[PDB]
Amino acid sequence: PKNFGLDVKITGESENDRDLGTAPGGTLNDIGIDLRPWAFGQWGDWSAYFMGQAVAATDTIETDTLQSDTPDKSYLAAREFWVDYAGLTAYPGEHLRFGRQRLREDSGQWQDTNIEALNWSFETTLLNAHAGVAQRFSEYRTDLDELAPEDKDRTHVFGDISTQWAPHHRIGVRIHHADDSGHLRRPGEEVDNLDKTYTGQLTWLGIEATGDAYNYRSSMPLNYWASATWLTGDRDNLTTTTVDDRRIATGKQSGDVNAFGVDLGLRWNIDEQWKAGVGYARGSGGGKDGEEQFQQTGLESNRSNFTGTRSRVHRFGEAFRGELSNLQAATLFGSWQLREDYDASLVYHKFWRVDDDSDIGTSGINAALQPGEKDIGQELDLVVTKYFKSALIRFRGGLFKPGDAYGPGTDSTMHRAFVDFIWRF
Ligand SMILES: CCCCCCC/C=C/CCCCCC(=O)OC[C@@H](O)CO
Ligand SMILES: CCCCCCC/C=C\CCCCCC(=O)OC[C@@H](O)CO
Ligand SMILES: CCCCCCC/C=C\CCCCCC(=O)OC[C@@H](O)CO
Ligand SMILES: CCCCCCC/C=C\CCCCCC(=O)OC[C@@H](O)CO
Ligand SMILES: CCCCCCC/C=C\CCCCCC(=O)OC[C@H](O)CO
Ligand SMILES: CCCCCCCCCCCC[N+](C)(C)[O-]
Ligand SMILES: CCCCCCCCCCCC[N+](C)(C)[O-]
Ligand SMILES: CCCCCCCCCCCC[N+](C)(C)[O-]
Ligand SMILES: CCCCCCCCCCCC[N+](C)(C)[O-]
Ligand SMILES: CCCCCCCCCCCC[N+](C)(C)[O-]
Ligand SMILES: [Ca+2]
Repeated sequence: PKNFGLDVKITGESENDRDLGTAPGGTLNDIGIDLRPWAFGQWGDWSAYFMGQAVAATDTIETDTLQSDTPDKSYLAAREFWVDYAGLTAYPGEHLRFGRQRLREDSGQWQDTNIEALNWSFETTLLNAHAGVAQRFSEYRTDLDELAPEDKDRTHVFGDISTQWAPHHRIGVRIHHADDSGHLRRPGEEVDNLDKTYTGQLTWLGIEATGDAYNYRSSMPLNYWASATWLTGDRDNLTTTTVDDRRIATGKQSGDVNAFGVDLGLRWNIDEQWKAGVGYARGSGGGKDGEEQFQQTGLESNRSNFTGTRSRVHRFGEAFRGELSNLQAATLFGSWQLREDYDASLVYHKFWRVDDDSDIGTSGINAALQPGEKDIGQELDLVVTKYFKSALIRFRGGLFKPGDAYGPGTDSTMHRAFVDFIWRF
């Protein structure tokens, strides 16, 4: 029985320009402290949990590798607050959770965030199923009084069902729906940064096959992941006049969304220390008003253990932070690990634009794209970790080289590096 605990973290973030010299800001070389006290109790079928956050930094630096963690120098936050009930069935892996909680999916491409949700979890040796509802109402932070433009009035409903057909081999289907209840800006009106750009309903229907894809300790000399997703729905996009400094609303446009996302990967377990492999991912692009343009839920971190280590790496570069939106990416990787002691991960990515006249999903780059050019760029990552006997010291960095899609006047190279010192009580 463990009731209280505290997580002390010391983050060192260094990021360079983001907009690659096209706008003011995006540069960081700052240090910060993160104290996360957590409470927990359990009474029969019931259990309750709370986690707070206290952050004091030299600037607005990132303190965790989550979607809710993508403002003033210091802030207090209500990280997690939930009540759980495991008395619905006689199943040990079955439980219903209500409140702000972490929604986790192993690929991190669907859900990996702390959000207000009612999530029903069912886990057995043979079958795993999860069904829930989620919506953002507040950031529960002292420095933020307004939600993200995309999170405001966005209601989610998700379902997972997967079976272990062969030992270490899982096949499953996934469903997600995001409904936008928002209000768009009127022609003469002003459109802000925290102001909405789109409305409409989007349904995701995916199929995923795994053979110890995110399991660092496997008997199998080869590991794989294969995921195919079909995005269907409609959208109400606010057109703008970006040329004027204020960027006024003007009109809007409608278009049905019919897109598709694919993600393949192969890992080679050379021995119990050395691992390597290839990855490929494509998010459909083009069509009128982004008709064939794929997009993700908005609850994704795109972080996983695809490299074959305890450490979680960003699937589409730590610096570029790729999203499967009009994006095609080739991936090479290599990892090393000693005992429960150390681990390293070296990853290389080459990015492409599916449609040369439309935008790409980038969670780390804020630069305009050159029309008619598909070469986004190439990235190299390094994740190094030492574990303490229970903290860890970790370097997590990416080095992005902007290609032909980012015209002259943009930086030759950009980075995003982190040094994290955690100590859990
Ligand atoms: C273009 C689509 C063609 C449809 C065929 C799909 C075939 C996909 C194969 C994926 C790699 C092989 C997986 C092998 C595997 O799961 O091991 C079976 C083993 O565990 C049984 O004991
Ligand atoms: C939307 C639901 C939110 C629920 C709030 C989360 C609950 C807050 C803290 C979790 C720890 C349980 C606190 C209850 C308590 O103090 O009972 C005493 C007992 O735990 C002694 O250890
Ligand atoms: C006791 C366990 C609670 C589960 C209750 C069952 C909830 C109903 C359906 C579960 C499917 C997952 C939800 C996803 C969904 O249906 O939305 C997609 C739908 O809008 C397609 O247009
Ligand atoms: C063997 C190479 C492994 C790759 C290491 C990845 C580390 C990523 C970024 C390092 C940040 C420190 C700045 C280093 C530097 O001087 O880069 C110059 C220029 O590219 C700035 O973006
Ligand atoms: C910015 C700090 C983040 C980096 C973590 C520090 C890890 C340092 C070196 C990793 C390379 C592995 C060498 C250590 C090793 O395995 O041999 C020594 C002993 O076996 C363990 O003490
Ligand atoms: C390699 C990644 C490590 C990031 C580097 C962190 C440097 C600490 C910056 C503190 C100095 C900033 N200042 C002047 C505002 O205090
Ligand atoms: C060197 C700083 C001391 C480390 C302690 C970190 C906790 C900082 C709490 C900040 C909360 C204040 N705030 C933002 C609500 O006004
Ligand atoms: C360490 C946890 C401390 C408790 C939670 C503090 C967060 C309060 C959120 C309300 C902040 C007020 N505001 C400015 C957003 O309106
Ligand atoms: C990518 C390989 C495709 C394999 C398809 C799965 C066939 C296994 C037969 C289903 C039986 C499932 N089970 C274990 C619940 O009985
Ligand atoms: C990034 C490319 C993928 C790495 C491929 C892994 C290399 C295969 C292992 C060759 C080792 C030879 N051996 C021991 C089997 O004889
Ligand atoms: Ca800049």
